[PDB]
Amino acid sequence: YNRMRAEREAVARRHRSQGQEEAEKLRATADYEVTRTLAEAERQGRIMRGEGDAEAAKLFADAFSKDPDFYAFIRSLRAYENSFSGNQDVMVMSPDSDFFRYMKTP
Amino acid sequence: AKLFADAFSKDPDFYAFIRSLRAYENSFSGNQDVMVMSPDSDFFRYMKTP
Amino acid sequence: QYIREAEAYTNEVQPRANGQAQRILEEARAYKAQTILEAQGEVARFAKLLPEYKAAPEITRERLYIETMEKVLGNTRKVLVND
Amino acid sequence: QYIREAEAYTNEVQPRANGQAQRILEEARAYKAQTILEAQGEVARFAKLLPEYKAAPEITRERLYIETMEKVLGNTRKVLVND
Repeated sequence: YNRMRAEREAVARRHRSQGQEEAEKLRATADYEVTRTLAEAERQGRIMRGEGDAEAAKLFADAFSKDPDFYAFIRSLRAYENSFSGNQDVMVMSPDSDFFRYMKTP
Repeated sequence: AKLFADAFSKDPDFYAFIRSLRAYENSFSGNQDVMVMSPDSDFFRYMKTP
Repeated sequence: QYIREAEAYTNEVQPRANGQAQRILEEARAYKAQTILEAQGEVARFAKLLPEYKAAPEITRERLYIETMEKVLGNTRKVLVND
Repeated sequence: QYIREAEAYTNEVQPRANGQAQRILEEARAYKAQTILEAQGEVARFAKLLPEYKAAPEITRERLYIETMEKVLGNTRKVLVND
C-alpha cells in the first residue's frame, strides 16, 4: 500500500510541476513585455525632460549673461542658505574673520 | 557603448563635466558621509566680505 | 488551473503596464512645463532686480551679504576659537 | 519504494530548473531592451542640451556647478575649519 501510494504521489507531483513550469514561463514573458513598455515610456519621458531643460537653459544663459558677476553672487548666496538651512552641521570661525570685524571695539 | 561613443564624441569635456556632476549628486545622496571644507575654498569665496 | 491563472495574470498585468507608462509620460511633460515656467519666474525676478543693483552697487551688495551671513550663521552652530 | 521516490524527485525538480532558465533568459532580454532605450534617451538629452551650452558656455557652467554644489552640500554634513 505504501509503495502504490508513493507512486501515485509521484505522478501527481510530476503533473503539478509541469503546470508550474508552464505558468512560470508565461509569467516570465509577461514581465519582459511589461519591462519593455515601461522602458520605452521612460525613454520618451527622458527626451521630454531634456527638451525642457535645454529650453530653460537658453533663457537662463541669455538673461544671466546680461550680468554674470552679480548673478554669481546672488546664486552663491542662495546656495549657501539652502545648503546650511539644515542644523546638522558645525561651523568654526575666528574673531579675526572679516565678517566679525565689527566685534572688536572701535 | 556604441551609441554613447557616437553621441559624446561631439564634445568630450562637456560630457565629462555633466557626468561628473551627476555622479557627485548621486554618490553623496546618502546622508552618511562627512565633508570638511575651509572658508578659503573657492566655492565659499562669496562668504567673505566684499 | 495553474496555466489558466497564469494567462489571466498576464492579460491583467499588460494594461496596468500601459497605464503606468502613460502616467510616467504625463509626469515627464508636467515636469518640463514646470521647469520652463519656473525658469520664467527666475528670469523675470532677476531682470527686475538688476537695475536696482546697478544704480548703487555697494550698499545693496553689503545688505544682501549681511542678510545671507545672518541666515547661515543662525542656521548652524558656531565655534570662535582663535588660530 | 525508495527508487520510486527518487525518480519522483527527479521528475519534480527538472521542470522547475527549466522554468528558472526561461525566467533568467527573459530577464536578460528585458535588461538589453531597457539599457538600449535608456542609452537612446540619454543621447537625445545630451544632444539637445549641447548647443545651448555652446552658445553661452560660462553662464551654463556656473549655473550647473552652483546647483550641483548646493544639492551635494545640502545632502551631506559639513564642517568648516581653516587649515
